[PDB]
Amino acid sequence: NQSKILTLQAYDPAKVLVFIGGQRVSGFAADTKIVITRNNDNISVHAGVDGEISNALSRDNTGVMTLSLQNTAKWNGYLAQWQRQANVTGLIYLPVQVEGSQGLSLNTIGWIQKQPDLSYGTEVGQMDWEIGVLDAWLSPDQIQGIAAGITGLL
Amino acid sequence: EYQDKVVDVEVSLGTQPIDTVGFETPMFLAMHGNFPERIRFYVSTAGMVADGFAVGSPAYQFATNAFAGNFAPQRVAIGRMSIDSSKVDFTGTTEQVVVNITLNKVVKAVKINTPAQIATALADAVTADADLTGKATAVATGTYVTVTAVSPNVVSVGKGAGVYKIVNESSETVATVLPSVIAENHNWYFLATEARSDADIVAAAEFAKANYKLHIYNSTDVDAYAPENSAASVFDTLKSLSYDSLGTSDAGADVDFTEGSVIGAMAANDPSYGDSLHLKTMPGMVPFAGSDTQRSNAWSRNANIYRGLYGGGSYIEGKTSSGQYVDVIRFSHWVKFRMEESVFAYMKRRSDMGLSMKMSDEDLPVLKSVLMNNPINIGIRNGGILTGYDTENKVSYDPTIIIPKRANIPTNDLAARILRDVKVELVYNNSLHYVKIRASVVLDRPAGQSTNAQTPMSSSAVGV
Amino acid sequence: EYQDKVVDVEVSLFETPMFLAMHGNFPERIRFYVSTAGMVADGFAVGSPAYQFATNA
Amino acid sequence: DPTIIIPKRANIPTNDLAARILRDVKVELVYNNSLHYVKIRASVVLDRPAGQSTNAQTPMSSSAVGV
Repeated sequence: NQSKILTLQAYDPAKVLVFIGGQRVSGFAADTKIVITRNNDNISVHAGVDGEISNALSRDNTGVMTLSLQNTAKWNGYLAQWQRQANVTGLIYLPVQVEGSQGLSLNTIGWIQKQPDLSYGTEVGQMDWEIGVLDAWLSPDQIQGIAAGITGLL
Repeated sequence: EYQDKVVDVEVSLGTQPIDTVGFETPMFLAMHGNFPERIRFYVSTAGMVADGFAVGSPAYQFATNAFAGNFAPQRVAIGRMSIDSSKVDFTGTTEQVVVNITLNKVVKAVKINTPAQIATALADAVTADADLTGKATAVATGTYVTVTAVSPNVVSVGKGAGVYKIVNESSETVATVLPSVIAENHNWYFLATEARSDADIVAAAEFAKANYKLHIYNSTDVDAYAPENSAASVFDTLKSLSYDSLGTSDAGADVDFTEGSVIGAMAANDPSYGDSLHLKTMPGMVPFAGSDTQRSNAWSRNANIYRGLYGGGSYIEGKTSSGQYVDVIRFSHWVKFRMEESVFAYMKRRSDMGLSMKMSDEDLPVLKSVLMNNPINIGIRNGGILTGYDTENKVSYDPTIIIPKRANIPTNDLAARILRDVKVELVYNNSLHYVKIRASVVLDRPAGQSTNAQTPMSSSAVGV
Repeated sequence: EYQDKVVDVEVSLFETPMFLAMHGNFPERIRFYVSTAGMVADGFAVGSPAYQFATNA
Repeated sequence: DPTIIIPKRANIPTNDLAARILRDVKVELVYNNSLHYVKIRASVVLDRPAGQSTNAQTPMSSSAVGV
């Protein structure tokens, strides 16, 4: 057996596009751009004494989308001003979209949950904004779909 | 050029688009006069009917069957032969008979309500239509009605409702026509014929082997599953000649031309996977109704049969006339075509910049990489080509490539400027066709097993 | 010598002994074969002593 | 699920880059349906209804006999 290349193209971080309200975000941090995590488990399990197993689905799809930006980036001002604008007017929701380069994507509504701490030091600082998401289901954008009707059994 | 709206939307209700797939376009050699060209390409039955083809006509049936497969192509090639007349045979039994006939862009559906009486009534009804009489002709005889078009008019006749045959007669022979057809376009892979005489089928089979095409035919014959000693069918005829052609028996092969279903289950299947046809489902075909002995006879004659199992329909055994599996033939053709295409594409690009290839040891070896790209590697990735070490024979399956050196090339080839003796080797994989299981059941308490804990020895030591 | 195709593919799925057989399949007192396929083309009946010797060798 | 597709720059013919107009954007949708007509099947019993079958097995899906 010979080793196989898992993809034809190369994963390019610059190809990952983040659209918050219809504008592209720029000025990201060094290591990680964005992290998406679900708040709660998908399926719960109830185990009886005799061994009977029953499960119930979870309808809580809220999640948190970390966003790292350099403190010198101009987008810090946009989010800071929008925070107060929403606080005064009362409108906090805005569309959020993420395009993957060689992975999953995301397209839902979101809001600003917490403002990151600010620290000034010898080197350029970093700010990790937290953006909520109404639904944290990562959707594919590939040829997937012809095999989902094959894995099905039982 | 001028757009009156910055944004416009066309709301199509119900319909949906389909993606563009790569495939091999089939060719159906039909006899008619709807267009002058020897061969045309259609993308849907709508275009064929727009060209004067009558609904239910052979070409229409073939196209609608081909476009309904899971691997159906997106183009169909329709050949053209001369046409002398056509027949509507009512041999058999039948309550309402409807025959769709189109004459010179004029579409009509004659109607009628013992076969001879039905044929005579239909012939009389045809003459009742003044338009048909002026431009077309009809005559009754026995159980069939013969219709002929007046010379400057084109008539197309197709099935409506009821039980009957539609047979078209033509003076042109397939052997004479195919050499002209191939001249206009060689861009097709599958070969099919409307005429179902033994001579036409044999001629098509002989032509296909010479011109590297795949031949398909449905026989609708009853001797196809006669006892093994009865070597009198076309299937047995082809065996003696060692020809290759995917032939199968059926019941509607001369009312629907079910070659379309097979092509649609074969067109968009990439040979690189070695994906046999064993159990592929095909719409349109009808299950084989014979008993076990008939199936055994058909298998002995290499006549494939469509069988229904557990509620569905399934092809079986995908065998050809010569006995070799169709999968192997397709794989061999795929390798033969694509190795050549890859090498030619590299050579042309290398000579289009100047610096054309030269016969020397310092430039020849690049053919190894050129060939290891394209087929030899795609086949391994998709599983068609086998690799690894064999434990039984103690041999390896690794693909091999050998290139001769300049010192070994005879002087004559340096004048002819052609290289020879390049060698390649491959090992083909195999699908799974049949499985046999051995079960066991226990009723009482099973007997206690042996309590030996030693590691089982391999073989007896006693040997001299 | 015309070659209609730029690239074509087929996709096709030491000391020497001497055996003094008795036969009349060719006039020469000796001949050289590279396999039993060449022998049968000369009319050698399968299982004949010369064919057996060649196939064993 | 609704679907949206957008073509890439490499697939846009050169002519449209001069006309500066994009084409081939595709969207799909599935429309719901209201309820218009309903048909009911009632039944009435007069005497004592007959005793029902006392089978307690889980109803099997389909016959096993198939070749």
